[PDB]
Amino acid sequence: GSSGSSGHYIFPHARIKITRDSKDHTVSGNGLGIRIVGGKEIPGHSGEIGAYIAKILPGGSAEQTGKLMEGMQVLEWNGIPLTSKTYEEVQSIISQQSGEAEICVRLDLNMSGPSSG
Repeated sequence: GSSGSSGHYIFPHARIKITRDSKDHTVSGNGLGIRIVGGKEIPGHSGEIGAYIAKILPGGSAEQTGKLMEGMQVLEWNGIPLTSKTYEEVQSIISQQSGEAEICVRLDLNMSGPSSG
């Protein structure tokens, strides 16, 4: 419980959902091919931390959508905000959903981190 009548933001964001795929090519159990790192300063914000999509798997659930892109600032995930949190905390928030999930990222925004692997 938080929003009711219309839940839009003042800034341009892209609210896309991620559906879970039943079997494909794995034998462990992951929380969608979506990775986001928290406790990272935002480019522009007044010395504030947030969460951004570290990277995206090769043709995963996140990439499946097409919208979601690497180096994108995630405003909120599954409703739960990641801003003003920590990598771990965030992760936990993310790594905790058996099935489709909802992500709230910003449109006009690019972090671009030194992510090799």
